[PDB]
Amino acid sequence: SSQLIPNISPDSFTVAASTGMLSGKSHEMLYDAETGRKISQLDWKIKNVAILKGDISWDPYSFLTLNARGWTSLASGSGNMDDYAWMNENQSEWTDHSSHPATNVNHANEYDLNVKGWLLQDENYKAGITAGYQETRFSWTATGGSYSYNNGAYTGNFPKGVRVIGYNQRFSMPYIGLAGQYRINDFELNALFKFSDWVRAHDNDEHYMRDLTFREKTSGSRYYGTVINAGYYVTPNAKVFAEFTYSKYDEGKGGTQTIDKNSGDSVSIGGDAAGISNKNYTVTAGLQYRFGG
Repeated sequence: SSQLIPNISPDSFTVAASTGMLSGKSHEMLYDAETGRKISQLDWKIKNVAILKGDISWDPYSFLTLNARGWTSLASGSGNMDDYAWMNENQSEWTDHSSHPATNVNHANEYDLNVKGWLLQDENYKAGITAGYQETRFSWTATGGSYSYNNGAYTGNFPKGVRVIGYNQRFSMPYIGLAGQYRINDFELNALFKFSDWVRAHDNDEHYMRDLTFREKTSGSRYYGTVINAGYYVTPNAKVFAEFTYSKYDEGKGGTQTIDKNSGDSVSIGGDAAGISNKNYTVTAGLQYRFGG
């Protein structure tokens, strides 16, 4: 018993990089605006895609840390997609449902510009607030799969590997939050709780078999998330850590634009005929190095 303490100083620059698993689930909604009734819902799962996060952290002052983090899809990954439509106004049970297990998660990425304000600090604890800006992007392509239309009056399979629906989402937002830190010998744990009432969501939908594109753009959606990690200082300058991330983007609502691909001609439809939501977690492991010159 006689351990190894982190070697931190003011004006430090820190760099950390981790890698692991990205998972989550998005929704693509179509409503009747007048009645708020759901005429469609697309469910784009995400199944362990391999990611790579990276952290960069100048703490100019001891009570102040600037931060630029982000992660990216390492390559096309494993997804899924299900497509429901409630076509009979007089029926709770949806009438249409296609399924596309062969859904590719083309790519995924996020960046996060964050500042941390420490209001209280001693040698093992820290508490403060954070403010920042995030943007997050997802891309899928559902291919093949099967379908039932008209409550199964036309069951069947799609052509293996043919582009069916393409879909991408973007969630941009300013955020604020509470931050805590706990050290002790060669251990450091970081918890963070984040929130926003000012999410801006966009999505794009190509139905290639209908030759139609769709534009959904949302403002004022709500969001909440957490970042927690635990690490050990293997040296005074190096911390091996594991890290969990969660992000919930609440359904924002707005209008839909429809472009007819083979005419160009476009048509816009009215408020809350569309929804855009998502749900994240990342499990990630790596190493942090602190320089501080």
